[PDB]
Amino acid sequence: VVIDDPPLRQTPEPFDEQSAYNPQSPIAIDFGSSKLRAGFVNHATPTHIFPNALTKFRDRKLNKNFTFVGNDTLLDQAVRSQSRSPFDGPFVTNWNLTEEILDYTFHHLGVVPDNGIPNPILLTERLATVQSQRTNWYQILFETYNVPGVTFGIDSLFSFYNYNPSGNKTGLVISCGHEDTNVIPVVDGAGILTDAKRINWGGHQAVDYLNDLMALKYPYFPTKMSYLQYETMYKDYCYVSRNYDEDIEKILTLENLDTNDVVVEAPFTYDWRNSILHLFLRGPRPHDSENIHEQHQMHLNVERIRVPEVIFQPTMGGQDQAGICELSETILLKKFGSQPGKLSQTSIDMVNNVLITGGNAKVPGLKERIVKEFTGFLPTGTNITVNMSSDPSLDAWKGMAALARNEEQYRKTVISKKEYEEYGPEYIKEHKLGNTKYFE
Amino acid sequence: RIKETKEVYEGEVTELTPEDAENKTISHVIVGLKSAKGTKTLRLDPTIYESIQREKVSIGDVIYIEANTGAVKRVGRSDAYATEFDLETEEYVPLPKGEVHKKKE
Amino acid sequence: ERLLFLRSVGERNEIRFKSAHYKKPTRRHKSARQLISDENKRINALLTKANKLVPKATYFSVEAPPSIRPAKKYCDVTGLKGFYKSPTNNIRYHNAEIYQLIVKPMAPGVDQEYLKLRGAN
Repeated sequence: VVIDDPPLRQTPEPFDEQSAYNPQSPIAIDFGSSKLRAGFVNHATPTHIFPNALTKFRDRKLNKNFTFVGNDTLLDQAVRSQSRSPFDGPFVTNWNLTEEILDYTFHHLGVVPDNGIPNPILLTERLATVQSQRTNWYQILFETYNVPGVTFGIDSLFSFYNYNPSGNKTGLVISCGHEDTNVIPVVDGAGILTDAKRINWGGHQAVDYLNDLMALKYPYFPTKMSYLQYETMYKDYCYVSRNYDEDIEKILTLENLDTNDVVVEAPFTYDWRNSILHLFLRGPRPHDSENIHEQHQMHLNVERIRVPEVIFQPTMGGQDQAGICELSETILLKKFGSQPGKLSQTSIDMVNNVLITGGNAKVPGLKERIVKEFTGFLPTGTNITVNMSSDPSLDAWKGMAALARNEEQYRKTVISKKEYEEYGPEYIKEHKLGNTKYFE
Repeated sequence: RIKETKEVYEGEVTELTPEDAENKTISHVIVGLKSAKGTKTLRLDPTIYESIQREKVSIGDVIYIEANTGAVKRVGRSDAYATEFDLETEEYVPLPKGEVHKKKE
Repeated sequence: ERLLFLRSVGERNEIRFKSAHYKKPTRRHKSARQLISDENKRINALLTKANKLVPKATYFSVEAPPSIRPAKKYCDVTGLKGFYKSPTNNIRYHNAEIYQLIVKPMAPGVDQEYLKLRGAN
C-alpha cells in the first residue's frame, strides 16, 4: 500500500515587471491551445506564464468591485477556486474580460503606453476560427488599441516553423492540446488547411472523462475532489500503452498486480482474486471496509490507459469521428497525390518530418505508439522519423519569435490598421502560417 | 537431392482490384498485403486470382501466398474487423507480426 | 485580517492600454453554441446566395469524418471486452459476476449516464 495525497500546493511570490523596454520592438502573446503564456520577442524564453483565469475578489474594509485576474490566483487557494477561464468552449465568450486580461499582461510587461499600444503584437489564432470571432478579434486588437503590428497564426504551425526555420519544408503536423486535437499537412513550408482535419477531443475533455469514470467507479465516496486534483493525477498517473488490445487482456494483472497498482488516498478525513469486480474495484489486496483511510483510499491504474487512448478511438469518448491514426493514414496515403500503392515524394518527406506537439502531448508513450501505427499502414522500407519537443507547449512561442527574426516573412504577415479599415474585417492576409479563405 | 527456395507473402488483404482489359477474362489483379512490419503490393496472373476467388477471399482476410508454386490458403478475417457484427461464423485471426515477404531455402 | 497581502498585490495590478474614446460597447453576450449557429447560418446564407463559388468552409470542413473501420467494443462498467450486452439495460458487460453484481441491481437512471460516456443516451 503506497498512498498519495493530491491537494494542490502553490503560494509563490507575486508576478512582476520589467521597466526597461523598447516601444518599437514587437511583443508576443502565445494563447495557442494551452492558453498559458506570453513574453518579449527578443528574449529566447517566454517571460510570463498565466493560468488564463479571472477572479472577482471583493476586498473588505474598502468595498469596491475588484479584479484579481491572472497569476494572482496562484497565490491564494480561495482566489484560485473563485477563478474561471475566459474561454467557454473552443472560443472566449467574455471579450471585456479578455481586454482586462490583456491589459494586465501589458502592465506586467512593463511597457509605457503610447496611444493605444506602441508595439507590434504576435497573436496565435485557433485553427479555422469562426468569421464572427475573427471580427471580434479585429475589433479587440485594432479599434480598441491602435497597434503598429498585428499577426495571425496557428500555434502548431508556429511549432513547425520553430523546428523548421527555413520555411520551405514538407511535413505532417499533429497537435494534441487542451481543447482539441488537429491534423495539418504541410507542403514546402506552406500548410494546407483544405486537407486538414481535427477532433473535438482535448485535454480538458480527457480530465472530464477521468472525472466521469471516477464518479462511476465509486458512487458513494466521502470526499469530493477538485478539478485540479483530477488534473494532477491525470498528468502524473496516465501513460500510453504500446498497443491497447493485448494490454487490456492482462490489465497489469496477476503477477503485475501489486507491482504497479497505485492506491489514491483522499486529502483528509468469495476470494479477493476470484471476483473480477473486486480486483477492478479494490485491487489485489483484501478490502477492509472499516479503515477510514481505506474508505478514503481509491485504487487507480485499473484503466489508467483508457484516458490517453481515447484520441485514437474517439467513439469511446462519444464523438463519432476517426482517430489520429486513421486521419494520418488517409492524409499520408489517400490524399496529397499519392496513388494507393506508393508514397508520393511530398508524402515521403511528410513521413520523414512528423512533429508531435501541443503541451497535452507530454503524456508518456505517445511517440512509440504513433511510430508503431505509422509503420502499420505504410509500405515496408519507408523511413519514418517522428520528432518530439522537450516542452511541447513552448514551441509556438519560439515559433513566432523565429518568424519575428525572419524579416521578409514578418513583413508579409503583418496586418496594419489601414488594411482593416479599408478591406474591412472580412479580409485576412494569406500567410503560409495563416488561415485560408472561407468560401472556395 | 534437390535444393529449393520457398518465398512466402503473408498478411491482410488491404486492396483487391482485378483489371479486366477485355479485348470476363481479367488481364491481371493487384493485391495489397498488410502486416505489422508494414505493407506491400503484389501483381498476380489471372489463374492465381481465380484460386484466390476459390478461397472466398475478400478485403480483410489473411492469406498465404507462395511465389513459386502459386498456392493460396486463407487463414481468416482480421482481428481489426471483429466487431462488424457481434457474432459471426468467420474465424478471426491476428495479423502476422513478421514481414509480409519471408524467404527460406 | 489576512487581507494585507491580497490588498497590496491588487493595488499593484489596478491603476492607458486603450485608444482614445473607447470603452465597453455593452454588446450582447452569447455562449459558444450560439456562435456556431450564427456562423452556420452565415455560410448557409453565402451558399444560398451562390446557388441563386465552390463550396468550402473553415470550422466545418476540418471536422473529422467517422471512421470506416468498425470501432472496438468495450465494457461499460469495467472497460474490458464487452462480449455481452444486456437486452433490458443496453449495457456492455464483461462476464457473469459483473452482470449479476452491477448490471442487474443497478439503480434506475444510471444506464443513461452509462451510455453518456459513449453518447448513446
